[PDB]
Amino acid sequence: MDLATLTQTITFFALAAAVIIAALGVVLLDNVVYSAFLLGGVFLSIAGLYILMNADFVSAAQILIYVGAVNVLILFAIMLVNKRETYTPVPGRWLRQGGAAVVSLGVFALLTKMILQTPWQLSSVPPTPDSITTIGQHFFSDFLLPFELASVLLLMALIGAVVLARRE
Amino acid sequence: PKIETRTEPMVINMGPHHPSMHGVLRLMVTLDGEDVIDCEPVIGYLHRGMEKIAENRTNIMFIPYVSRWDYAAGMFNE
Amino acid sequence: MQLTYVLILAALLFCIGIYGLVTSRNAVRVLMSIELLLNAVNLNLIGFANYLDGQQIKGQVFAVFVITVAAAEAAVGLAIILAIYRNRDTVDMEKFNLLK
Amino acid sequence: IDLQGQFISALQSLGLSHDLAKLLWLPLPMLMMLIVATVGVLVAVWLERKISAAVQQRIGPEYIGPLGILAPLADGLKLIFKEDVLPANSDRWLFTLGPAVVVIPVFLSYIIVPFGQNLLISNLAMGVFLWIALSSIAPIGLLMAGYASNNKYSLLGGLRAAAQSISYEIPLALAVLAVAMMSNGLGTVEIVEQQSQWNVWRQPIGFLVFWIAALAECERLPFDLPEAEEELVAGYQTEYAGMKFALFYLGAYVNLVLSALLVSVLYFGGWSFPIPLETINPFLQIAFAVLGITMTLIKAYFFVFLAILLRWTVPRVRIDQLLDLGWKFLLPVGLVNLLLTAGLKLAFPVAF
Amino acid sequence: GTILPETILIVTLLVVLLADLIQGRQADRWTPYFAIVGLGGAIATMIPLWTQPATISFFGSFISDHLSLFFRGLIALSALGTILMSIRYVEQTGSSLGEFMTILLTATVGGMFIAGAQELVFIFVALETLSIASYLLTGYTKRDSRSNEAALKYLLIGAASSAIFLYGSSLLYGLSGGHTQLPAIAQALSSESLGLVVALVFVIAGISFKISAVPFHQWTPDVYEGAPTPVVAFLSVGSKAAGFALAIRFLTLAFPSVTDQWQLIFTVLAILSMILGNVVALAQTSMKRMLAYSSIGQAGFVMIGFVVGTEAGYASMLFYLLVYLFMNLGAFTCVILFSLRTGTDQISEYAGLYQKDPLLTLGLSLCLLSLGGIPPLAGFFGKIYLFWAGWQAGAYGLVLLGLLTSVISIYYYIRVVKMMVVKEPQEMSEAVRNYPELRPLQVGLVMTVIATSLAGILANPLFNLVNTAVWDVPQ
Amino acid sequence: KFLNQITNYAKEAVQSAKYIGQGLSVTFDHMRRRPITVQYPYEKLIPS
Amino acid sequence: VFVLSGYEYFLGFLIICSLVPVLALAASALLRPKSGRMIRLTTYESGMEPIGGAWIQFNVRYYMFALVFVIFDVETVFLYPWAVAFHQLGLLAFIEALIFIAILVVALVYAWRK
Repeated sequence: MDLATLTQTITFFALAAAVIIAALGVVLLDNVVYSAFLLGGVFLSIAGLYILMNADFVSAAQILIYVGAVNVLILFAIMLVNKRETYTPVPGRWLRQGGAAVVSLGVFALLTKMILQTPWQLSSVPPTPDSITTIGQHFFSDFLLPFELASVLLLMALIGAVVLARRE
Repeated sequence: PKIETRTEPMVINMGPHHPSMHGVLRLMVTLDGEDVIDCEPVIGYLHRGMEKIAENRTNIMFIPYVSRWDYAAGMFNE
Repeated sequence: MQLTYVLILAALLFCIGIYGLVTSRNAVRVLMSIELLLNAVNLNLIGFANYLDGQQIKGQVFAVFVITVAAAEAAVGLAIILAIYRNRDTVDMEKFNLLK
Repeated sequence: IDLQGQFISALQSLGLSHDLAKLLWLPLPMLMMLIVATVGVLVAVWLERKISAAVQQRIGPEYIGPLGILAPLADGLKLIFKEDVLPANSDRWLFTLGPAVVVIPVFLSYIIVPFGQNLLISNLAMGVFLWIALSSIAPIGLLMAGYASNNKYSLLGGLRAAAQSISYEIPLALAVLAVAMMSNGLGTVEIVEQQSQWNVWRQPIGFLVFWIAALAECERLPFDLPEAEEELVAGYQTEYAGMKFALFYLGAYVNLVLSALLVSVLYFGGWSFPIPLETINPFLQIAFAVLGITMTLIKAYFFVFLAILLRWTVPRVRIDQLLDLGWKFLLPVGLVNLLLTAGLKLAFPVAF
Repeated sequence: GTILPETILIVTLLVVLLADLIQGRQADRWTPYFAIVGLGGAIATMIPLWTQPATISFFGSFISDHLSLFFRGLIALSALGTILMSIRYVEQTGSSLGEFMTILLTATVGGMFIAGAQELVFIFVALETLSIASYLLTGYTKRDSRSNEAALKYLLIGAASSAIFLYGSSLLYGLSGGHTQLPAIAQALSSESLGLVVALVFVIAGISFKISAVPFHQWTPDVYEGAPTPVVAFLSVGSKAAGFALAIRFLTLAFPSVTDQWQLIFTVLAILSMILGNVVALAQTSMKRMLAYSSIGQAGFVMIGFVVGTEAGYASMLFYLLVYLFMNLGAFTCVILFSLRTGTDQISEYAGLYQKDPLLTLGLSLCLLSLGGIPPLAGFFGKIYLFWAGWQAGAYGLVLLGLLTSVISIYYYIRVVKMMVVKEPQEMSEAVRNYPELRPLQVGLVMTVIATSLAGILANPLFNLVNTAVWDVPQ
Repeated sequence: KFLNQITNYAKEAVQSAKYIGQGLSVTFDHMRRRPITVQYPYEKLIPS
Repeated sequence: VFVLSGYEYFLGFLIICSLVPVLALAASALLRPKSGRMIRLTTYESGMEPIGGAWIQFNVRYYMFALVFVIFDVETVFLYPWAVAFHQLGLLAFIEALIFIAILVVALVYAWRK
């Protein structure tokens, strides 16, 4: 019933279809390089979904870290370990899949049964655009311990990966 | 499309078609992780047969051949 | 565009990530699914932030910490996978069965 | 003169659904920026081609047109007209998609360069941070071009393209954090409206940081290792023949133009004949618009000139001499600059 | 604001940096000492803010009541003992020392944070510090294939379990409007629902990975075999204590103190854990694998401990966990001191040790016996106080079942003593024929054995401690 | 031990910048010297 | 609800910029020779044919830099709102952020000494 809310809807469903299709491509395709590039596609589509939900900083950060850094790291680690993917099948190759599928499917239905049953609190107020100054205030008012402590998390992760992949 | 990495020294070809001036020269080079163990230089791409041409050619007939050994300076050999 | 289908989409990524987490043959192909799960939770958080708690966004910060820790943990995971590739010289995850 | 207003009102006078009118003004600047981008590519190519001849007592193209004006026209039309070849074991999807991935975000980052106040597309509150984000997508396209080719010669030089591009984004980020201190945010209009009478005088160090990190985006002969013609022929490009090589070529030059315009808006300003302008009215607005556009292009041209002039002054560096700039000269110095600007804004909050 | 509850943590954090800097400059320094010094200084800083002031909150993101003091001091002592063990054990392998203690102290800081937290973000970040540090320490010796395999599998499993926990935390933020706190979360939703139960169960999945409960247990056996041994010695005690502190401070306080079905779920998990660990360790040959399944069973005893909340079950958990610290660290000191000298092998190679090294025999015998609930020894008092509490509330099947599984576990705890004592010189193994016969390890072993052999009768001073601690949890 | 390292660091930096600006000025000087190009088809060269 | 104002150009421009490659490249197949598929498909190894086997001799020389990049690139995302809010914050948040930066520098020195 409008043009400005219609573009949001069409863009949302397009991005969601892209996300689902590319994640299924990540998971089902036998070749893994295609899966890595489609994973990058998933990350871009999710970063485009966040912008509809009034989160721009985190969207740019997802585009800057996951696809920018982590996905490149995966594209290195994958050719580190490519040897023509010579894998012989197991007899139960279908069995496990089936189990996972039904299990996974149940969870979805279960989660869906929640998502449509519970009375969410829609809180009709226009959100705030300045979603970057506020995060700055929260890093030093409310959520300061995670800031100060993710510092040493990153230190420890560097110290770990540097001494677990070292060639000696 | 891909190349199937493995823990072995890599062999690469710096073939006749250099993007340079230093003749035409092969350097079948084997490396250990951006290193160099050794290389077989397969020269021979410019043998046209001087030392057997110089036996049906007298001095004045052969002297223009002579300036093609060092293409840069054709008087250290004349 | 509504909260409901955002939650459902995130749950579908969660389902798919579990499927890739159980179906995986390789060992680098598991962190990919894990990252999908983390993306799904971030998506839920951002939805809650837009609709439920807007004037003071509080889930976006939590998603920032999520993408932070997920990047670090993926780093460490690939470091471990680089090391197991040194000894066993493969990533066929069904060859890592040292128990009977 | 608020051309948006008159375009919508004159178009709203014969009807056409005022929301639809606001919808139909979108493509005009969105393609005008493509026009000036393509023109900047043509100009950059011709400029390098003639100045690299001036440096050498040479004369570039003069038989193409009058002065080589139609040289990149010939290049582009040819590369359209050339055959494309898909080698034996290379993938079909990734091969013809690598160059698109490395070229697209550089165009998409033209939604922030001002050229004049309210003479841009959609000032984003994020702005430069979105550029720092989108610039990190190029290594994916480069690795795609490397993997999607049976040419080990290519992949061996496409990984080192995702080694420098993944190395000169941190100081590139810190040098612009140092500007985000001063300017109340990240929008370009806010980075530059802070200059009303320049950040270079107060960022004497971050200038070098940003400007070395921008030249080293797989662009110029100070580094440009992934196209190291002498070390290993054209690296990742050597299997790309027709219009795909033109996409790579286009991408390099248009990214250079973007770097020049962005240094202009960050550190000098796309306005401001250096006197405190606006001290001296549609006929005056159309004059100061042209003046600001002109001065923007002056500074962008000077940076394009200096960038191409390092290409013929500065022999390259292997890969270790390169990556000992990042994490050893640009990153510590960027951190020092950030801390310095922070401390000075804490002590002397005036002037920032 | 109010960094006084934070001092201990940042104090330890300081030395983390220090133990890297001296390790980056010298490359061979005396870093094993004064890490003990700062941990002691931390445990000393705990007393001024134990009861002399009242409980306070940092910003609402961190509360430092007596319970948090208990768990923080406990994890600090675990790190101290693990250092004293690992000094000359990691040096025996061709690996560094600075990064090791850096990561160990980092895990310690994470677990000392998570015991006093009441906010979702900070819970997650501290949990991930401890988890990632454990993922590293599990694979720190990458010369062996099994170490790296265990680190990979533990990392992947823990990442998945953490993502499930993180989904549940997202829901718990969702439900009750905003609220990322914990006292305000179980404040705007106070009724049974489907989504609250889903969030509950996912958080149970996240916690059970930490406290080694079954069916969330499959990492413990393989990892405890493969991983470095002193890493395991810190891992069990500290990760469990962090997990149980998280369980209380989440389920009781932030989460809900209404939907008390989690009691039923912990009864199920404890039943299965007792029935599984103590039964399947009975069919083993390695020590570390046996200790893993033992740890599972002991977790089951604790889980019946705090499933009965009446201001004594929680206290019983706390005391039994304090006591299991000493007991398990002593056992690991003994197996370290055996695996160093000549043996480097499994159970059957302990035979005939009473003639060569009687001190180690005394140590490991007393520790293993205390784990099975033998009289005067601390584990016996811990188990009988668990049974007292869990029987007082009205759980009758759990008490009988845990008693019975202790009666089963004494068997595989006594197999080791049959080896070390009963087996005569005509039945030594090849490892003990050539047995020869470091200082910080010996003093730690003595400090541990005297504790587990004397801190059962000297119990009133540290029952008053725990009952003073547990006034705070709702019930 | 440490201050001397930073001074040598800055010295190397300054010397590098100077030796780059030297070639910069050289190339900027070559772009006034007249081209020695021989615009052959219209400016042919006379053989000996 | 959409409060970002400054988009509706990002979308269309993502569309047109995703449409220039596919269209300039589709305006090549309409006018170009076809395929020539026998020997023009071979792989350029400088005139000579490739040797065979064709491996790479993998190395960490390009992985470790991506690792530390992931670290220091996650770090920067914690600094943009700091710089942008430095007006509002003032003191006690500079003291509290130089801790973050100092521990980062310790990580940098660790990676530097190796």
